[PDB]
Amino acid sequence: WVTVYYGVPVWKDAETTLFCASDAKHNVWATHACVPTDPNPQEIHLENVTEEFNMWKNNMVEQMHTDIISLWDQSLKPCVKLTPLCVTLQCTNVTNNITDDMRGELKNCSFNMTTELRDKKQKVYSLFYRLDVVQINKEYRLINCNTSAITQACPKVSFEPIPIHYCAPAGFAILKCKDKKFNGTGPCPSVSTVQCTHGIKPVVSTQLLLNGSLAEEEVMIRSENITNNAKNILVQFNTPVQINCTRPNNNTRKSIRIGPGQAFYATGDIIGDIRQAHCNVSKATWNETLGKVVKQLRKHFGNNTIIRFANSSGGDLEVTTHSFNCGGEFFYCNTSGLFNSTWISDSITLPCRIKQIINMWQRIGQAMYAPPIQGVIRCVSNITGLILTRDGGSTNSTTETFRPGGGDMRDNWRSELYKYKVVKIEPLGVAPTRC
Amino acid sequence: WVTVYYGVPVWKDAETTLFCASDAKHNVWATHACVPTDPNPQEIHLENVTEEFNMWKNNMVEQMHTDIISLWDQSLKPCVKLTPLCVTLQCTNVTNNITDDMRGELKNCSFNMTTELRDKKQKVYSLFYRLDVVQINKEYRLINCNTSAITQACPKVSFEPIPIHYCAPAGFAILKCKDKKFNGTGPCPSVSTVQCTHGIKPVVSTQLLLNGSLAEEEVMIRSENITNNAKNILVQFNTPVQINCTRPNNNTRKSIRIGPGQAFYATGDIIGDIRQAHCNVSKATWNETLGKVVKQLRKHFGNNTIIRFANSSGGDLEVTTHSFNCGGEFFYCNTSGLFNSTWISDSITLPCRIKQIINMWQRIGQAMYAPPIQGVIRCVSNITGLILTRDGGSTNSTTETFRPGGGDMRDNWRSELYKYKVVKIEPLGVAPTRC
Amino acid sequence: WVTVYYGVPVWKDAETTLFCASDAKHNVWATHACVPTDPNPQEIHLENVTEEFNMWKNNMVEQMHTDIISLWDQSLKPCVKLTPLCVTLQCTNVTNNITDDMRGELKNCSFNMTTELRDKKQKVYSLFYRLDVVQINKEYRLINCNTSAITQACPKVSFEPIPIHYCAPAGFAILKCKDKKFNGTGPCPSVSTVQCTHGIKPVVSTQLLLNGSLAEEEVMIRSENITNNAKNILVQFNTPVQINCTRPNNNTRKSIRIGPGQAFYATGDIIGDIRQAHCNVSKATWNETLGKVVKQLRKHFGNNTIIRFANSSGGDLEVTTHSFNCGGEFFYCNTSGLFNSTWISDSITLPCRIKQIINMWQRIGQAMYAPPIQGVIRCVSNITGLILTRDGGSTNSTTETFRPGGGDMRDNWRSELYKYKVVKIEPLGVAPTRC
Amino acid sequence: LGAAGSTMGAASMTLTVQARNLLSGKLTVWGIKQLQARVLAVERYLRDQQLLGIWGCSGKLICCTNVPWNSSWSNRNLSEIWDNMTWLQWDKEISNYTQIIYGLLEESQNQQEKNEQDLL
Amino acid sequence: LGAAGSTMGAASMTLTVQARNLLSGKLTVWGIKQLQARVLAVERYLRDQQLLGIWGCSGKLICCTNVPWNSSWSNRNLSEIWDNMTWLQWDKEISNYTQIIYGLLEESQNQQEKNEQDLL
Amino acid sequence: LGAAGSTMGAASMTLTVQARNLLSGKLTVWGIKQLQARVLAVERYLRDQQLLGIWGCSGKLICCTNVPWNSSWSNRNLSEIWDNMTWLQWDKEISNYTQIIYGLLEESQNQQEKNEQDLL
Ligand SMILES: *[C@@H]1O[C@H](CO)[C@@H](O[C@@H]2O[C@H](CO)[C@@H](O[C@@H]3O[C@H](CO[C@H]4O[C@H](CO)[C@@H](O)[C@H](O)[C@@H]4O)[C@@H](O)[C@H](O[C@H]4O[C@H](CO)[C@@H](O)[C@H](O)[C@@H]4O[C@H]4O[C@H](CO)[C@@H](O)[C@H](O)[C@@H]4O[C@H]4O[C@H](CO)[C@@H](O)[C@H](O)[C@@H]4O)[C@@H]3O)[C@H](O)[C@H]2NC(C)=O)[C@H](O)[C@H]1NC(C)=O
Ligand SMILES: *[C@@H]1O[C@H](CO)[C@@H](O[C@@H]2O[C@H](CO)[C@@H](O[C@@H]3O[C@H](CO[C@H]4O[C@H](CO)[C@@H](O)[C@H](O)[C@@H]4O)[C@@H](O)[C@H](O[C@H]4O[C@H](CO)[C@@H](O)[C@H](O)[C@@H]4O[C@H]4O[C@H](CO)[C@@H](O)[C@H](O)[C@@H]4O)[C@@H]3O)[C@H](O)[C@H]2NC(C)=O)[C@H](O)[C@H]1NC(C)=O
Ligand SMILES: *[C@@H]1O[C@H](CO)[C@@H](O[C@@H]2O[C@H](CO)[C@@H](O[C@@H]3O[C@H](CO[C@H]4O[C@H](CO)[C@@H](O)[C@H](O)[C@@H]4O)[C@@H](O)[C@H](O[C@H]4O[C@H](CO)[C@@H](O)[C@H](O)[C@@H]4O[C@H]4O[C@H](CO)[C@@H](O)[C@H](O)[C@@H]4O)[C@@H]3O)[C@H](O)[C@H]2NC(C)=O)[C@H](O)[C@H]1NC(C)=O
Ligand SMILES: *[C@@H]1O[C@H](CO)[C@@H](O[C@@H]2O[C@H](CO)[C@@H](O[C@@H]3O[C@H](CO[C@H]4O[C@H](CO)[C@@H](O)[C@H](O)[C@@H]4O)[C@@H](O)[C@H](O[C@H]4O[C@H](CO)[C@@H](O)[C@H](O)[C@@H]4O[C@H]4O[C@H](CO)[C@@H](O)[C@H](O)[C@@H]4O)[C@@H]3O)[C@H](O)[C@H]2NC(C)=O)[C@H](O)[C@H]1NC(C)=O
Ligand SMILES: *[C@@H]1O[C@H](CO)[C@@H](O)[C@H](O)[C@H]1NC(C)=O
Ligand SMILES: *[C@@H]1O[C@H](CO)[C@@H](O)[C@H](O)[C@H]1NC(C)=O
Ligand SMILES: *[C@@H]1O[C@H](CO)[C@@H](O)[C@H](O)[C@H]1NC(C)=O
Ligand SMILES: *[C@@H]1O[C@H](CO)[C@@H](O)[C@H](O)[C@H]1NC(C)=O
Ligand SMILES: *[C@@H]1O[C@H](CO)[C@@H](O)[C@H](O)[C@H]1NC(C)=O
Ligand SMILES: *[C@@H]1O[C@H](CO)[C@@H](O)[C@H](O)[C@H]1NC(C)=O
Repeated sequence: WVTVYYGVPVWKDAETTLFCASDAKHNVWATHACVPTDPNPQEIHLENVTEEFNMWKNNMVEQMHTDIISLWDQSLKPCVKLTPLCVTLQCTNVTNNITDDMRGELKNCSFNMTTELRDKKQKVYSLFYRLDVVQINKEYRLINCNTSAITQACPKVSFEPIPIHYCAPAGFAILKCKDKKFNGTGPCPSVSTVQCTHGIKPVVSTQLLLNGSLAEEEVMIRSENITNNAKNILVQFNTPVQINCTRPNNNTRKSIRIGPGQAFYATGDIIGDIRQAHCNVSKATWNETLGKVVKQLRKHFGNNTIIRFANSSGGDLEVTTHSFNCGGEFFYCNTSGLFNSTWISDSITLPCRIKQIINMWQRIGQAMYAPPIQGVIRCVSNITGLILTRDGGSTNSTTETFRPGGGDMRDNWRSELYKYKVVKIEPLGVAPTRC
Repeated sequence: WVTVYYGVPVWKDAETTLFCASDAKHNVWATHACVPTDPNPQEIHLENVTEEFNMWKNNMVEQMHTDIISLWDQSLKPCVKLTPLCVTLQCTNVTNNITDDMRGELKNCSFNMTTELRDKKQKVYSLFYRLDVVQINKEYRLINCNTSAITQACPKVSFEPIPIHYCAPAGFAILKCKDKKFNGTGPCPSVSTVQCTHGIKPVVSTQLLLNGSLAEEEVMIRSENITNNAKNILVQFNTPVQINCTRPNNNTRKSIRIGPGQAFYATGDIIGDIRQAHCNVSKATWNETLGKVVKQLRKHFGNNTIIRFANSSGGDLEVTTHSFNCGGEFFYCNTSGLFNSTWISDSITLPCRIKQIINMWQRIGQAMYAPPIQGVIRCVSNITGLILTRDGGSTNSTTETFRPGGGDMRDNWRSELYKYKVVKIEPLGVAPTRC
Repeated sequence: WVTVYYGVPVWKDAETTLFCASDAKHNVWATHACVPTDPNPQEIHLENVTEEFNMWKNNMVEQMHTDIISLWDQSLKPCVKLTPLCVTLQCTNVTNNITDDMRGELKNCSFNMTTELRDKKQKVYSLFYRLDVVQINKEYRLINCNTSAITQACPKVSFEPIPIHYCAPAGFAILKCKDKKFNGTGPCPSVSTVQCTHGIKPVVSTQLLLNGSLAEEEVMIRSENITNNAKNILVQFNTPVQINCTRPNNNTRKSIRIGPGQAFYATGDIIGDIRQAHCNVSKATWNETLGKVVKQLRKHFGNNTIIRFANSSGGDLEVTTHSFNCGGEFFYCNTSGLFNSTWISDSITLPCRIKQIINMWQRIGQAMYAPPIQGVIRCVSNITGLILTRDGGSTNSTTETFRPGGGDMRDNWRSELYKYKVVKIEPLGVAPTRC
Repeated sequence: LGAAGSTMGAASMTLTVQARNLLSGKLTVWGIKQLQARVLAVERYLRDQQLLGIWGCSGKLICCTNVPWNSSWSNRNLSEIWDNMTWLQWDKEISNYTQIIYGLLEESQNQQEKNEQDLL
Repeated sequence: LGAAGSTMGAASMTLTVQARNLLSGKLTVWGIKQLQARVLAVERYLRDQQLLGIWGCSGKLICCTNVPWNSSWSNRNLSEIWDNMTWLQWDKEISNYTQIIYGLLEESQNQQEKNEQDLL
Repeated sequence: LGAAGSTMGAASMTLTVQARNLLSGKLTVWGIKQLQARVLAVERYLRDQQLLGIWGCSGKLICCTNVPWNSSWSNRNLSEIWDNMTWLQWDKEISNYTQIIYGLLEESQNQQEKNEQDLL
């Protein structure tokens, strides 16, 4: 009559703690502590099963964000404090060999620093980027000195993103959406079960999404509400665009002892001449790709519309520029050379700025100081997508303008975790019979 | 023959870790981390069951104390240090509008403070209460500067007591004494089982017990040993007495930046005139209630005795005054206006002092600085009981004197946890049969 | 047919976390937190069982090392920082009553120290041992000030080694080798099972192993590779040798307040006269014992060989001297008076040095300052073994020389844990039958 | 989870596989998660094992009790319910009676099997 | 715990209820306690389940073994012991033989049921 | 572990003793270890209990299944294997077939005992 069965394939939406797994040095994401991954993470296709997903309500994003911020702070905790650098600075311009544009960008600046014996000071100097200092009425102070403590990142810790896999605890599983046109929400017929997600590199950027996964066939346009100007539109490319960034200045660094085992890495003299530290985007590939983006945007606006691009209208560097990190160096590139032109029916170069005092995760307190890197930096990345916003105003006729908005790192995660949801398995149930 | 049974109602006295539950902002007791309470915490009356309790050997008190102190220190850990305030201070009297009694109570005092740039000092001033400074031979230093570091409480953290429920882990239970005349020790016929206690607010005070529970019928007198002058007598009222406290001065505060995101909240100028910040106790209710206390004390001394009250004889402010907290402000009120007169057979006002540097839990190290509150403080509390001590000397004839002694916060807890004990369940046993 | 059995005595080599147990004040090894030991830790002899051990691949050593270092740092964490002592020091010699050898050993030295009020300095002086200061061109600085922060050990924490037992979690067991001639590697017929090891005191020393266990019959010579000059030879005595160490100077200490509850313990004046703080080794016992060591060394080199002893050739004090600790004081004794002479076919006194700034565990960062002890120190220890190295060069003929090498505390552990290995129990298996 | 969208009847001969991975079997970021992940897997596993203990089965995967099926409990033909529809679909309707069914599963069997076999 | 002061005989038909709540099923103050609270509940639960496993019952709440009752073990009438007195009262006297009884419960049953049924 | 070097046959009448201690039943140095030590003991214990659950035994220590012994699995006489040699020695040869045997232990018994007794 009433009978009970145990290993029944029944699951419900659920929220639990997911944990890290990695392929198993000492980088900022401590991915040694994650336990090695499964050499054979075979998915189980669920035959004749439908499922419902919503990337904009997916708590996996919140855990990834929480873990990254916590981990970031953990990694930077046991490091040298730069409190003693908040002193009046005497600065002048570096004028030995200015290559026209880098006119006021580098400053040569001296100060009276604490020494091992705390009764004598040393006169030292270092170079600073314009974005790191504030003139006080040629006297300067470090930017954010009046707001937060500045901590030097430990010089041995790598900032190279390593793929992180998220895994469910036993009794839980992660379902993967295999509908290769899924728009981020609603039913997704054809789902498979995995105990772990694929690896996602914790790449952080604004405006342009780098080194992510690609769309299977078409460029995908995804948004919580495409007609809501308060929401972002994420664009996932179905092809990479190559971007080549450099910081050509040949740098040196000085190690200044501040105290008893406490030392600061100062930007030292620059060898050779000075450069803008620009990025190259293949010209044809970039705008061809935008043509694909436009073709897809039209599906939500009309096939007789005009799609125009424009640059970010204003705000903090993280929302006006292409923020990214190469080798531990922090770049802020000008993308007005990319977000341009209009669709009706060679190389691009982006000037960039370099900044050493970084407030990550858009918090008010806690600043990190990026120590100088001496080797010339070169990095090649895959642009895999965009963060766009639809502009406002009367939005009349058939013409709409999109801009490279950004901020809130949760969207970058969201762009990779959209195919997954967490469910719990409830291996117990009853059914009628005659026994 | 020998048979075994599992879900048998057998329990033994036991000690385990109890955990917090709450009704589920960001106050000092972090009661968000406690998990929501049971909407239906139905007790199980144990029919025909006797039990034995001892409030003076109850380890639930020790856990409540341990948790509160640990929690207190945790909450105050990530806050601004006031070490830089330990400098010579130049102080004078605030004489703009003294209302006779507040003659030497407020001092106007200046010093050379650290600034964001650690090469220049600022001249600042703030107001201090007399109890917070020491004159050094009109030069001053902060009290306890020579003893311990002073830490500013984070300004956003509330000190309003929130009821905390203690809950047993599965396999354990808490037994509740329902004998409504229980004197704190010995057998308590009529006991019920709960998984959780009722909520107890972690109210801290000395001399007068505030905002606690009331006795069911009679005023209860409870002590480990009523004839031992080294022991305290706790008195639980069967009716509240209203006490109204105020701090009428209209305050302002200044925020002084000390360093890179480090700022101190200074008592600023006082708007209007100055007041004693007294407390009102309804006159008739208070002394009527003492008449009830006397009627019950007589049961242990004789019905022909004389009961006299007197104030605390001496010691630290925490044992000579009514220590309490309203809104984060720390009051020390003079209770000599309450503990008076003799029993043979309108409003009371208590002057008070305000102190900002507080050594809680009667420890030598670690001082907390209470930041100023600008709004005028008013609070109404329920006096629910007393801490009394029997005096010494020859204690001759039939006359005995009681005083408002105090200290050791464990007694305040003990006054609420006296009805509970922790037991463990041992669900396994045997009995004879024929099978 | 196929049947399965559960409580089968089958185990495999395994690595798990072992935990502390003790016999259950507040010493540096916090052995209160360990849970009391088993009053009846009866071993189970395994009849007709063989087993294989390797002391040089035994992970129990790595855990003991890891636990000790972590524990050491934990215990010293909540203590007074001595950063303010890194100031220019003005030093002279202590010449009141020099007993010939202690000529430049003690220095009388003054400095301008921070006070409770951070706007006034105090002129103070203290005594230092020669090994703790560096002359800067009679101006001095503390040794290691330019390398690491110096932390004062909390004055109440004992450094007396307490036996620690390691215990396996259920499902695991520790096997003990009972072959009383076991050389540290290979088969060990006759093994017993225990849940816990015997207690091992965490005694730290170099060159001479103190207060360890004794060999059952013969002096044992053990090495990973006895012909490899890069490996150490551990020698376990079958009899103790008495060593008596003293520090006769009658000391005083001063407590200098640096800040708000922060105080330093300075070596104060010395009462009476000055001594070398030497150690006595019974003369006949020591060299007789070496004769036993030689008899056993010959078994690996030839019975016609010459065994010669020589002192450590050079390096840091921890590898050139007998490093040990008595009462919290750190001694560095000269052992050239012991490692001498040649074997073909009264009291020894060792001068010593005292040092207060100690870099334990041979790390570069983190220095600990040993506060002064006022009482005259006397300690008696059991020399239970040696750390020897075979020298190099042409190592020709039949003559070999051994030296008191050392360093790497893991060997001291290894000398006690060599009889144990960790295994896991896999209580499940099958066998054929007919049922 | 391989039974997937197969029907409840079909899904029976595979309960072993799903059951196998239900249990599976410092500090700092990640280390904290790994610890609670292990604790949770254990707690959930036992949370259900005790229930099959009470609903006297123990030797689980499949078991029967002495409780009759109620007509209010989705009275639909067995030819549909245990042949042409999936667990998930079933759970969506039967779950409305979860507590009712569970209370009956515990007591009807224990009241009649225990006591009776103690007398015998 | 509702059986309370009812007698051991009476207290039998309710073992289910008490059994049900025996298992029930970061860091910082409170978080630490919650974690160990969960660990402890599990450890205690299993600590006893294995014992009923060894004293071959498993399908517990009520079970019988092949051990005779000793006359030294509070030899009092069944009409009192399993009718007119409570568990708590019983435990207060019978507990003196706890280890003796337990050793017999484990081995008398396993020595005679196992081995014998392996031969058969 | 007292069975030691006794033979597998001999080692059978003592499985109880070894089984008894398999389960047994802040932060800072040592406190961390004690916590994970407790968690591990539990996890290992259950890791195996579920397996005996699946290889339908439960009422363990000794049990039999419906799987025949393969001739490739160390086909040696019972007079040696279950009389004159130890578990440890046995495990050293039989372990090569661990996964094969385990898969058979799970399914041969569940496929034929379950389903068949549901029909009946
Ligand atoms: C590190 O510090 C520790 C701590 O101090 C040192 O350890 C100490 O070492 C001391 C020397 O070895 C040792 O002292 C010995 O103790 C023995 C134990 O006696 C106990 O019982 C008697 C009974 O009444 C008590 O009175 C006594 O207090 C003890 O409780 C004594 O027996 C030893 O005495 C012998 O040596 C002394 C040395 O001056 C002689 O004066 C004494 O007469 C004894 O010597 C006679 O016997 C020996 C036996 O072979 C003969 O060889 C010798 O020639 C003597 O015999 C002649 O003389 C006697 C008397 O005139 C006569 O009758 C006989 O016929 C012969 O003519 C001695 O007292 C400490 O106890 C010990 N302390 C501890 C705590 O262990 C350690 O060594 C230091 N280490 C180093 C490296 O220095
Ligand atoms: C999108 O995805 C791409 C592809 O994965 C990724 O590009 C990679 O970025 C990382 C990080 O910037 C690059 O890694 C660096 O590469 C340089 C170049 O080395 C070349 O030559 C060596 C010779 O043996 C080869 O082995 C190597 O593969 C290259 O061919 C290395 O020099 C860097 O190592 C140094 O810096 C590290 C920083 O932590 C140190 O950990 C490391 O020990 C090295 O430091 C030492 O040398 C320094 C020299 O000045 C010295 O200063 C230090 O003190 C120390 O001595 C590092 O390997 C990687 O090569 C890129 N991949 C490719 C194909 O170019 C993008 O970054 C990614 N985009 C985003 C936004 O994430
Ligand atoms: C015994 O039991 C009694 C009864 O529960 C208890 O009395 C209560 O004490 C608490 C704490 O002192 C009182 O709470 C404060 O009340 C004032 C008054 O607000 C009135 O008006 C508002 C208007 O909407 C009503 O909502 C409210 O109910 C009252 O009627 C509030 O202003 C206080 O809030 C401020 O301070 C908090 C301190 O952490 C902040 O967290 C909060 O955000 C508010 O701060 C903001 O405003 C400040 C104004 O100057 C500003 O300075 C801050 O920067 C910030 O902007 C708070 O709610 C409570 O009302 C008392 N209950 C009653 C009935 O009076 C006894 O204290 C208790 N005895 C003991 C010893 O524990
Ligand atoms: C190899 O194994 C041996 C044998 O176990 C071991 O020797 C022992 O070393 C320890 C540590 O140095 C010795 O312990 C000290 O002994 C002195 C002497 O006290 C004697 O008299 C008292 C009188 O009642 C007896 O009880 C006692 O047994 C002795 O006979 C003690 O004074 C020491 O205690 C003080 O220092 C401790 C350090 O932490 C404090 O915790 C303690 O509270 C005491 O401090 C107080 O007094 C101080 C006096 O100046 C004062 O300065 C402090 O502020 C405070 O007031 C301590 O007990 C032990 O006796 C040795 N055993 C023997 C038999 O001699 C070897 O050390 C070991 N070798 C190695 C290398 O580990
Ligand atoms: C260092 O201090 C001296 C003091 O007069 C000042 O003149 C000098 O400019 C300071 N140096 C710098 C670089 O600030
Ligand atoms: C600040 O320092 C100057 C230095 O002379 C001193 O005169 C002045 O009184 C100090 N100010 C205060 C308020 O202590
Ligand atoms: C303290 O500072 C004064 C300032 O001139 C200096 O002369 C004196 O030598 C210092 N004292 C010591 C002991 O360094
Ligand atoms: C089963 O199907 C038959 C077909 O006519 C129908 O009459 C009967 O009511 C069905 N039973 C249920 C429970 O739906
Ligand atoms: C049971 O009661 C009868 C009544 O006379 C008594 O004789 C007998 O000894 C009792 N049995 C026990 C075990 O007490
Ligand atoms: C058992 O022993 C007999 C003795 O001759 C031998 O023939 C037979 O093959 C043996 N069986 C096995 C499985 O070894």
